[PDB]
Amino acid sequence: MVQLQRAGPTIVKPGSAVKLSCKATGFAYEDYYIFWVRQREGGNGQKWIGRIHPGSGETKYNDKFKGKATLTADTEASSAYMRLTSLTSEDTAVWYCGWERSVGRATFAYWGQGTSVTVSSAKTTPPSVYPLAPGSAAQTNSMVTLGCLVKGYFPEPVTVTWNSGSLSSGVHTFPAVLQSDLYTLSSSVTVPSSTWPSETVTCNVAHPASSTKVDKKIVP
Amino acid sequence: AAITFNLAPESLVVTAGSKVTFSCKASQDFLNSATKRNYLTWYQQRDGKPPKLLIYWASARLSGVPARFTGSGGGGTEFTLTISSVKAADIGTYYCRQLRSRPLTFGGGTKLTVKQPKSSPSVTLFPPSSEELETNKATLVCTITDFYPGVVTVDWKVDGTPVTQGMETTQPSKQSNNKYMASSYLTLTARAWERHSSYSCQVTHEGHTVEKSLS
Amino acid sequence: FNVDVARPWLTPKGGAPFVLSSLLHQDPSTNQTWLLVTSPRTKRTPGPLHRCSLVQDEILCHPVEHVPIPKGRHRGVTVVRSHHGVLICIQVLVRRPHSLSSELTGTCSLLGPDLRPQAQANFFDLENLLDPDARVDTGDCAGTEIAIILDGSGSIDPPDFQRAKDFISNMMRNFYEKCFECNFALVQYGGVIQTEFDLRDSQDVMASLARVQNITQVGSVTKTASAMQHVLDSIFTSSHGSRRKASKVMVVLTDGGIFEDPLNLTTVINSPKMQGVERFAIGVGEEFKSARTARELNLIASDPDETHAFKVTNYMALDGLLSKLRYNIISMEGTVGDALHYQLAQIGFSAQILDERQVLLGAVGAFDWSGGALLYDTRSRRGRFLNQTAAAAADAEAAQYSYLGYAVAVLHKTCSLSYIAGAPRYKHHGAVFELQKEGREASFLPVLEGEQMGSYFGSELCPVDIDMDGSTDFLLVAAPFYHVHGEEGRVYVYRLSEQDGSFSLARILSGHPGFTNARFGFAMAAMGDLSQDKLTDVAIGAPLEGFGADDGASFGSVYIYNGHWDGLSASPSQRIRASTVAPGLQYFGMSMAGGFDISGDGLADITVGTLGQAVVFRSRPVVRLKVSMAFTPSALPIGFNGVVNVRLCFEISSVTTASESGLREALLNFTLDVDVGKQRRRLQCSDVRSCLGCLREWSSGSQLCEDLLLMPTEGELCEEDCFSNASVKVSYQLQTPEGQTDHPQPILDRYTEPFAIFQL
Amino acid sequence: RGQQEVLQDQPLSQGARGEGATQLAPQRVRVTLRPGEPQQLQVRFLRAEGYPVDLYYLMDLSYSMKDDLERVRQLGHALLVRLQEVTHSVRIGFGSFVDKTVLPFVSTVPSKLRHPCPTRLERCQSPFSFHHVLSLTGDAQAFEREVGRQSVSGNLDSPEGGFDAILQAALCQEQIGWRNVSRLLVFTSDDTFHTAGDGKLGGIFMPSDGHCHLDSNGLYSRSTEFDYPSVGQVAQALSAANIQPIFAVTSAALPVYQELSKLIPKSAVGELSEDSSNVVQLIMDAYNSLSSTVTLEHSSLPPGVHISYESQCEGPEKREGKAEDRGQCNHVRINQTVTFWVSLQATHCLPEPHLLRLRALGFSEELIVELHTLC
Ligand SMILES: *[C@@H]1O[C@H](CO)[C@@H](O[C@@H]2O[C@H](CO)[C@@H](O[C@@H]3O[C@H](CO[C@H]4O[C@H](CO)[C@@H](O)[C@H](O)[C@@H]4O)[C@@H](O)[C@H](O[C@H]4O[C@H](CO)[C@@H](O)[C@H](O)[C@@H]4O)[C@@H]3O)[C@H](O)[C@H]2NC(C)=O)[C@H](O)[C@H]1NC(C)=O
Ligand SMILES: *[C@@H]1O[C@H](CO)[C@@H](O[C@@H]2O[C@H](CO)[C@@H](O[C@@H]3O[C@H](CO)[C@@H](O)[C@H](O)[C@@H]3O)[C@H](O)[C@H]2NC(C)=O)[C@H](O)[C@H]1NC(C)=O
Ligand SMILES: *[C@@H]1O[C@H](CO)[C@@H](O[C@@H]2O[C@H](CO)[C@@H](O)[C@H](O)[C@H]2NC(C)=O)[C@H](O)[C@H]1NC(C)=O
Ligand SMILES: *[C@@H]1O[C@H](CO)[C@@H](O[C@@H]2O[C@H](CO)[C@@H](O)[C@H](O)[C@H]2NC(C)=O)[C@H](O)[C@H]1NC(C)=O
Ligand SMILES: *[C@@H]1O[C@H](CO)[C@@H](O)[C@H](O)[C@H]1NC(C)=O
Ligand SMILES: *[C@@H]1O[C@H](CO)[C@@H](O)[C@H](O)[C@H]1NC(C)=O
Ligand SMILES: *[C@@H]1O[C@H](CO)[C@@H](O)[C@H](O)[C@H]1NC(C)=O
Ligand SMILES: [Ca+2]
Ligand SMILES: [Ca+2]
Ligand SMILES: [Ca+2]
Ligand SMILES: [Ca+2]
Ligand SMILES: [Ca+2]
Ligand SMILES: [Ca+2]
Repeated sequence: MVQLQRAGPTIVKPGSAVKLSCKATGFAYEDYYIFWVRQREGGNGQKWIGRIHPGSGETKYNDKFKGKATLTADTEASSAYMRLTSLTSEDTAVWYCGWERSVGRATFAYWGQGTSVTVSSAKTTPPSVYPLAPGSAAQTNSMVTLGCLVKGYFPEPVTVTWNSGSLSSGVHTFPAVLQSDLYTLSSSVTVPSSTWPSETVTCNVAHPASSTKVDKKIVP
Repeated sequence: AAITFNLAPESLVVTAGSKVTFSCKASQDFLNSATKRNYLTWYQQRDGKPPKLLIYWASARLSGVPARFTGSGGGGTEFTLTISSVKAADIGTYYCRQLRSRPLTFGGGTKLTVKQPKSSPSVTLFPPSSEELETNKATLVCTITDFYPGVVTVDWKVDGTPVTQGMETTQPSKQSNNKYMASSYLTLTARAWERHSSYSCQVTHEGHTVEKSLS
Repeated sequence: FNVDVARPWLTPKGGAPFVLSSLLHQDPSTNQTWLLVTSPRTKRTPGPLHRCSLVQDEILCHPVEHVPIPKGRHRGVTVVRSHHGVLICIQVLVRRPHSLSSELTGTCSLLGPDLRPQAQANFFDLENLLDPDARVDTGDCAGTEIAIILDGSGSIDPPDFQRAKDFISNMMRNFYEKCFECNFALVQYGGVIQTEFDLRDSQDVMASLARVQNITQVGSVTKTASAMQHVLDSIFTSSHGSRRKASKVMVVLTDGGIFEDPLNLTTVINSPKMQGVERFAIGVGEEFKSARTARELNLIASDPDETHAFKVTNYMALDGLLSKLRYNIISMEGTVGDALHYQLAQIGFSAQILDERQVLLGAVGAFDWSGGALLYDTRSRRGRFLNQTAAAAADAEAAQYSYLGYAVAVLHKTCSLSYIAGAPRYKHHGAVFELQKEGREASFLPVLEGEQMGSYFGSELCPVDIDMDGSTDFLLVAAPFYHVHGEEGRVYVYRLSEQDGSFSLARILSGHPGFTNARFGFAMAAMGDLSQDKLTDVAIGAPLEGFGADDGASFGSVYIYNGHWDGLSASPSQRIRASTVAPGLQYFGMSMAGGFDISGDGLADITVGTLGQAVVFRSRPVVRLKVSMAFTPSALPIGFNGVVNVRLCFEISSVTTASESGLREALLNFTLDVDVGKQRRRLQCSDVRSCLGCLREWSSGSQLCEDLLLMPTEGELCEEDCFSNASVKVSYQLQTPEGQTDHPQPILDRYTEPFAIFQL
Repeated sequence: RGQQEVLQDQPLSQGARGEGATQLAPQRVRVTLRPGEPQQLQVRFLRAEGYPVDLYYLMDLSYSMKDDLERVRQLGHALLVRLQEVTHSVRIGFGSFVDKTVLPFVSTVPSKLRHPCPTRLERCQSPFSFHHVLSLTGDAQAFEREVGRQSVSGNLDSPEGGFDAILQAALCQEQIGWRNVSRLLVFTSDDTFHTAGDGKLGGIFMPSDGHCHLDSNGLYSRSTEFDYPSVGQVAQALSAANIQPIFAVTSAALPVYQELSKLIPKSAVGELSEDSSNVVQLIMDAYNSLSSTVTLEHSSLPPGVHISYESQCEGPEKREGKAEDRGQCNHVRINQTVTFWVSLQATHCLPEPHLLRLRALGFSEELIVELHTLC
């Protein structure tokens, strides 16, 4: 069967260039085309990039990426590449190589796993965890809500758990957002008021990019 | 130049076992005069997974796609992907795709969402943490959890005066229980935080405004 | 037929190369395929050769290094190719300094298969390369300016002065007789200095001579230095006809010394401009016996004073001085009316690579444009000239202006080679020559001749090897300017005997009827195998087809002939017209090449050369289908009135394309004709839809199948015929997408009937 | 059945001294045909007496023609007189050619471009492709004055570029002054001619185009950019312009120009003396032998149309029925009439009305036939 693999995520400073890869297996690498598409977040959907024919080295580019991308192929290694020049903070997106259907016409019949590119100048910074003490008015209700603020961390990701993962209900880990150049995140849990503060409530925040593990106990 | 797409609705609220119908329209004819086929393709993407091919030509399914999907959509400028009976595995985003001329373009996509009875948000407000103040930083966070539908707006007010700058709203997301959540931040300095005495957050939804406050 | 005209690739118009000829090449080691194109010299690109490849859906070109670089005008560029390498030739002009002639012959470069230089050859002074015994292997079983300063002082009485004028006139007449480049100026001096006529006036010899007799005597004091100064300032300048590189001479004619001259002699002679002027002093009269005037004369003249200074008893004696002055002033011009021979041989006019070392080059201008060919060994650097035997002088003159060597080609026989040449002007209708070898003596003889005057028979040659066994089977000879109404052209197909190598006409090919100006046959080429039957296929060009009609957007065509076991096709399988390729193409079809895979499909492609652009055409897969059908019941029992099951399966019987590709985007369209030929049919389709215009997408495999049902016709069946076999005809057809498609879509084999018949 | 009508049938007339010349009748005829049914149209041609003549003299000015030019300088008046015996309004012109100004055809050493003659004491001209000198005029004095102001030139190879001059004379109508009368071009030379393909020796690859390229002073300045005309191109241009060549060539070059004359439908060949002393008699003999041949030809027929001719030199002549493709009568005496029977039949019905032009070659007159069909 046909499958495509890729190098994986890459973090690069602004102004540099990156050479992605898309290995191919299970078919004659010099008989079919390889297409590239850029999927961006924030409702940007997808936009086609270009093509390359490994059997002849011939390329074609959408005008929007005419001077940005540069595709090439290696017949011996059966691996294609895209070169992005002068990357900017806007180029952050996930890119996909593809393989046109042999019969009929379907540009992307098979896709690779996925590769994500982030163009940031921020250094590897660990998170800062701040407990969210409930307001005095919330202590009179049957249900009490707690949480913590994972502010100031880069690069992604950070995994947040409660009570060393023993608690597994009521946890809401919202998607992170970027302030200035450094990310931010929050998480909110809910446990019965009859159990807090009568029982310990804590969270564990792991930031593998810095090998940092932080524990923060919630206090009124 | 490039062919443009209008894929509407941007999302569909559906229930298991109910017929569904997308629609996108192209600015130019897709009927290749020779083969008489319409060069439009349909894709499906599950959150966190690469897209997949469903229907290559306007009405031809790909091997492995369940029969409940149907291409239809003749005409050459209007197309409609129909599902006889939606199911849980079918919850995702669908893009239709130009295939006749260059540059090749997509339609933006349409996301399916399961229907649930209305649920008023559960709002909680937490003042800045003690330790944050020793760092000369301050921030106010309001959590809004378990609400339906997923459309809401929030307005922050310090001492009754709305503030329109220095806020970051976390992306609302969908849960397995068919509910939504959200959050908002209030970036402030320690000095700026002490300038005011009371704070409050406001929530807008299908009902009556819900608020919380601190002091 | 097989060529894809919907997807052409073109070199940018107004691009760096102004293509004159296009040519495909492939390095046998690395299997890299380039597109070599030629161009004339221009300020943008010095030329002459570029290698072009397919970069970004377009043809991009870079020049090839280590190739000769032309200077000035475009004299001619010639390029050929083989698996041994690439040969380049440029016509060059060398102006021999001594004489008023020119030499026009070629300078050549032989690159290897990968375009690395291997050898070079300059063909000026050819008699030093020649070898009248080299074995012919065939697998045997700025001019001269003169300024005269005439003294008009009154001491010369009018008779002596007419004699002086006669001396000047005779000097001019004599010098012009033996120095074609000489030019004259005349300054008469005395109390005043006076240009009789500068160097520009001397371009009309008769008028200048007339001006001499028209002179009038100034008759005053002798200001000689002022005369020299005025010649320096006014005669020897670019503003009055003088040329910088040309020699400069003076001839002073005085009868006395300087007296009352405002200027100074020693400063005038020593002046910066004087350096390089050959001053001759002619002294007349008794006064010169005195020492002072002798010193003045020895001072004006340039040493050796015996050959530049002069003295004569009286003005009559001047007539005798002509000999010494003519010897001492004008250098001998040398021979100029000699025969031509190899001076304008124009070697490299045509070319052919015989093997790694030997090349065959044309020599059209060899002997009064008699022509010939040079067999050059690029390693030993020695060559032999081959031409028609001169015999007596009466026959040698008859062979002048035949242009032998206009085109050269090689024929490959089962055991030996054979060189052929083209003589389009032979007997004013053309001919083709062939090298007959008899011991030492090898010479060209006519084998074929044209019929119409001015048709340029033999201007293009194309040996064709149909089954690619290494043995030529046909020879195509073009007469592009053949005339019926205007210049339509003609092509003669000649069969080669397998026993004697003789020629025998097989066919005469003409362009599409409807064009009076087509120039059909101007370019022909064997394009390898395009149709994918393993037989060679030829191409022919009609660059004027449609010229001047309507807006003149595009004109020219290319005909594609397919080869068969019995020879070339009778009629073309394709006709690519310039207007259907792209707008702006002028003279489409005057250069061609093929047989190398440039798109990446692995199938041989084509290149057609416009007069200013190049075009590359992608070849299409040729597909042959195999139709099989089954019946149930295998035969209809007598009185049967049920429904007949039919299983119809098509198959790709050609290995031209991988199975997984199928028919790509082409839909299979087939129809069924039940009980064909009967006035009233006995069976009919169960559903008319199911058997008329049935469109299907291929399964992506090597086979496709369908199931159909047939039912007896309504009403009672006629008794005339009740048990004859029922004929079912399955006519199929390929519907291919319109436009510009990424892959070359398949085309049904033209030479296989697109249907099959089965019986029940 | 078929039908046939007459729209203009103006009577034949030798024409008054002012106007009225008409040598072909009928001029407009409408034919309707049911395929398979033949119809016979009648045509008749009367040879007028004093029909005007325009003569253009095109002389090779190579060096071998130096003696020739001396005689031509003084034959203007006599040539005008002799033609005035046969016609009432004659006019004559002049032009010259040597060759293209590039190697190997012409020596490009600057001294030899300034002076191609062997020696520097004789009058010479720089080589040129073509030089129109005198437009057609009725004055012999202008001819004598302008021709006497010319001089000989020289080139390097024997064949000459006279085909350039012929094509430029055919194409440049307004410049040369051609009228709608009997046009005669007298091409006189001493050597053979260049033809398309030869220019490749000089580095020329652009074929000649059918445009007038004479500049403000009657010189083919752009000659080196284009290739020589082909024989077929020259024949086609002369036929379209209706010019009749008369090649007065020396004895050595006679066979070449006889072969060339065979290809051009109406032309004559004569032997020009080494001094060119017998040009007037040559022109007169050629002209008389050329005007006594009446030939009727058809333009390109529509698809499926067939045409045949049955020439008739005298009234009581037989009906031979031969299917010749072009009528022709020889030895037509002045003040006489002949008749051609043009037979027309068709195979397929046309999609729209078509038009034919049957013209007596060498004369302006023509006959437009409006051909239709029915079924
Ligand atoms: C095919 O190619 C061959 C060569 O491979 C040509 O043969 C040559 O022909 C030329 C003439 O066309 C020969 O030219 C030689 O010229 C020399 C100079 O002669 C000058 O003087 C005479 C008057 O005295 C002039 O007519 C002439 O134009 C020159 O100005 C002479 O030295 C030569 O004659 C002597 O040598 C020859 C050969 O040895 C002897 O036979 C003579 O008796 C005499 O001793 C000669 O005329 C040249 O020599 C030829 N070369 C060879 C190798 O034979 C063919 O002409 C060519 N065929 C065609 C059809 O073009
Ligand atoms: C699939 O192939 C069939 C082959 O029969 C196609 O049907 C044929 O289509 C052609 C082209 O339109 C028809 O020719 C035209 O028909 C009419 C009647 O004569 C007339 O307008 C024209 O002169 C012309 O001949 C043809 O009749 C028709 N049928 C047959 C039996 O040949 C069919 O169109 C193909 N499918 C598709 C989708 O194109
Ligand atoms: C260059 O192309 C030729 C022609 O396709 C190649 O020759 C083939 O080589 C393969 C093995 O690589 C053999 O199985 C085939 O039989 C050969 N084909 C023929 C027609 O002989 C050649 O190998 C290629 N060379 C390189 C270096 O890629
Ligand atoms: C000779 O006859 C031709 C053909 O009749 C004339 O061609 C005319 O040229 C003018 C140029 O302005 C056109 O407007 C006319 O339509 C053409 N045809 C006719 C019938 O007039 C040509 O003018 C005539 N020449 C002379 C000198 O009278
Ligand atoms: C010089 O020539 C001119 C012009 O032809 C003439 O008038 C004059 O008389 C001539 N002078 C002499 C001295 O012959
Ligand atoms: C010119 O000057 C030189 C150098 O001073 C002198 O010897 C000579 O006599 C001078 N001649 C004249 C004619 O004045
Ligand atoms: C032709 O014949 C007619 C008869 O009337 C005559 O008037 C006219 O002059 C003719 N030509 C000659 C030369 O007689
Ligand atoms: Ca063979
Ligand atoms: Ca073939
Ligand atoms: Ca190919
Ligand atoms: Ca001559
Ligand atoms: Ca003469
Ligand atoms: Ca010449």
